[PDB]
Formats: sequence, C-alpha cells, structure tokens
Amino acid sequence: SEYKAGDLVFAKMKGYPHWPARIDELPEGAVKPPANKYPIFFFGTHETAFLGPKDLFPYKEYKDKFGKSNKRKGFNEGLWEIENNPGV
Repeated sequence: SEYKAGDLVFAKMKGYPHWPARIDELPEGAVKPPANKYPIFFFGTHETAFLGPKDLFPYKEYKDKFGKSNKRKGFNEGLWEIENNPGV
C-alpha cells in the first residue's frame, strides 16, 4: 500500500532522469502490471510503463532535488504538467 492511484511521483527508468509522473488508474480491461508494480503515466510525454516501488519517489518530497529542467523538451513539459494539469 506504498502508493495509490493518483499519487504524484518521480519515476525512474534506466537511462533517463527521474521523471515527473503519476500512479495511473488503468481503464477496466487494460492489462495490469505484475502485482508488485504500479501503472505509471509519465507527464510531458504521456508514456506508460510498469514500475516497482524502488523506482518511485513521492513528488513533493523529492521535487526540490529531482524537479530540475532537462535537455529533453518532454521532460520540461512534464514538470509543467505535474504542476498545472496533473489530471490530464
């Protein structure tokens, strides 16, 4: 019960900076993650992946360190979205 649908996070994918994201509530009928993982929606890019808790970080706790702009336009747009339109 570490995370719940709607929680704002940074999500870490190998090869990419810790990324603004949310714990998604998948539509009924969608393929579910393994039971130890969570469906992640990445802000800015709107990508979707399954991640375990070791790759997730609560947003407000870590935003002063992780909420820095990046070379990737989609990352910067993601910072805007998590701040202004997290229910996109």
